[PDB]
Amino acid sequence: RDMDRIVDRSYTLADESTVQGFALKSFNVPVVPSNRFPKFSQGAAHHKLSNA
Amino acid sequence: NTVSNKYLGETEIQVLAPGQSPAATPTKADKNQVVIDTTVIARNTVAMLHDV
Amino acid sequence: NTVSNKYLGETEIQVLAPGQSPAATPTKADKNQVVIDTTVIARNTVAMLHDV
Repeated sequence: RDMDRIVDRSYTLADESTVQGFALKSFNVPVVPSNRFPKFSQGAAHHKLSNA
Repeated sequence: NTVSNKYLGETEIQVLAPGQSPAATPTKADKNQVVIDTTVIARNTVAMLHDV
Repeated sequence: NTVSNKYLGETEIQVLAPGQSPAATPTKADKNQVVIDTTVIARNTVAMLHDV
């Protein structure tokens, strides 16, 4: 979000109120922040519901 | 003379095999309290003759 | 020839023990003055014949 292209209004690809996800105007697709991605745990047990 | 409150969290999840009857996971708890024992005053007396 | 202004100090505070009856604190005062003792004049003289 921080780049000057998005922030500056003069550039044609500018979006306001960009706090809850915004529309990337280069191809006009929505981008949304998600808190939860996998985290590598350095050799812990296999994740639940995983079978050989 | 004091105030207090409590916190708790973390019930856990585990895999279930058919007929496994798996053991439960605990949930801890704790408390936080504050005390009141000190007071502050400003006296600032004034004489009588100096008042007139 | 003079006029004056007066100021008031600030009060400070102290802890109270139960039944302490703490000693008070002073609030000083001070004054300011302005004296007026001098005059300024500009004078020019022009003769009658030189005026004609």
